[PDB]
Amino acid sequence: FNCYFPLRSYSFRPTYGVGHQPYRVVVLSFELLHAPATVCGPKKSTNLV
Amino acid sequence: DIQMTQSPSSLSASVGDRVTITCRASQSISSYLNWFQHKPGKAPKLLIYGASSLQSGVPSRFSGSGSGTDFTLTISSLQPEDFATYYCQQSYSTPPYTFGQGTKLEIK
Amino acid sequence: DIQMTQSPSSLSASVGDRVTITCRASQSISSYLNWFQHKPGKAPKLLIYGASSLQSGVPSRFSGSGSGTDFTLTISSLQPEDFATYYCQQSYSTPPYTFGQGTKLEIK
Amino acid sequence: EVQLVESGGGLVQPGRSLRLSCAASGFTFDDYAMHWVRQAPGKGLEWVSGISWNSDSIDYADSVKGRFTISRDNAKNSLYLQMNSLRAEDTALYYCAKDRGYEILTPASFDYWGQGTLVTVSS
Amino acid sequence: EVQLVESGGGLVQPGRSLRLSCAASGFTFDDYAMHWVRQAPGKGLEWVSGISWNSDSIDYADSVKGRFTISRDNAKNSLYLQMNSLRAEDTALYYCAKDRGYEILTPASFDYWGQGTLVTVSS
Repeated sequence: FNCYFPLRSYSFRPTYGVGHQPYRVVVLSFELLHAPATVCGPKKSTNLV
Repeated sequence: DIQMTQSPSSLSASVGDRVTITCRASQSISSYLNWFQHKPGKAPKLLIYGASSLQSGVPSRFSGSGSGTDFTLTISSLQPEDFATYYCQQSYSTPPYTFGQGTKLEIK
Repeated sequence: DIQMTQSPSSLSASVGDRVTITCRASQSISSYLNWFQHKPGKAPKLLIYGASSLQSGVPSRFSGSGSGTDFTLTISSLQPEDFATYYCQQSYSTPPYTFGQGTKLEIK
Repeated sequence: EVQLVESGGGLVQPGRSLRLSCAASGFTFDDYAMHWVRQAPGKGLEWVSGISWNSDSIDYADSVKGRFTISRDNAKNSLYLQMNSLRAEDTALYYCAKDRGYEILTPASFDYWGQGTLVTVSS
Repeated sequence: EVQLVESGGGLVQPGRSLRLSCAASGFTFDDYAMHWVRQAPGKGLEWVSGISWNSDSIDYADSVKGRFTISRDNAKNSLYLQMNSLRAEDTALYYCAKDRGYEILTPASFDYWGQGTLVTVSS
């Protein structure tokens, strides 16, 4: 008492609640700067005119 | 109707262990179960109302979880006054407030 | 405890027929059943994992269906290379990975 | 901190009737539902009966239908349980618990309990 | 495309002990769970034991509790299973399967399998 440890263990089971079920979450953060972009799309390239 | 089963009956641990108890239902009750602590020498007291809602005034050591047909209670600290009999009760099915069998807890 | 049965045991068909197999469970397992094919001359292999998820690398002829209590597997093409035994396994209940009886499949 | 004092316990012969009273003092009583529950000397807890905040919705256990009657007096903050046609299997310990809500058949469960009173039905 | 090679089979008398080895090379072994399962000569396949990616969670079949022991060496990418106190019904085929997950008790089932090795328990 007066001093709890923030760390706690999940109790995931195969048949918990639907919301209780664990979900994997990945957040992708994109930053665009004047520097040459190195992460481009699948669009091909042509010849300049 | 409904049938509640207690997989463990008597459990042994120490003052510095963590214990878990499970209660299984015949069919889904939609997380409507309650956990009661009954000291052999005084009036029984409620520990958990609802699936995972902690009653006021009791230590946060106890933790309830589970939904659907199975439910679980866990003690992380095992303070030396945690000797009692623990019951799981459903309040969703047509049989009103049917209780499961007892679950003895001993420390060793 | 869990008890599960194979309603069909031996089936006869042709090269251009459609066949179905059903797996029956004593209790609902939240569609956590898997289908295995065991060739008599080599090790068995998995085809359908989960309710209706097809494992990559196998032909799309095999189709899983059914959720909850009873489940079904279906073959629409019946290739001449489909001589093997089909099993249904639960991975839900406290008996760890129970496996069902064999289901012989042949064509004549 | 609420109080639940129960009386009327004792020993009677089979086929007789006895009377139980349960008085509460630690909370407002006009808006709470109450229940009577049973604990066998060698078995777990079992529900017996229940009454709402006012005597409109009333419930009894299936095994005790037509034999036991529950009453409630709000003015003196108490409830009562009349036991009629007692048998040898009603020698258990009876608790007088209070419901969290106001109705009888609700997902809400018993919040506070009181020390049980021991009854015996034998010669 | 992964490889699962097994050894240790043969003919033994009841009551003695032996060992079986299973090696995998077609994938990363340090983070996958393995299992040993049994095909009866005239009956369907039954599970025996399983180990996780790390030797922290262990389990055994009910009929073989306290009889068999499993081990796992991630350095050489292999696992081992020890037959102890064998009797008449342990003359079946044994497979070495790979779990799709990493724990021992998960809804994820076996993904790849390997050729079984035959054992005989008789005189």
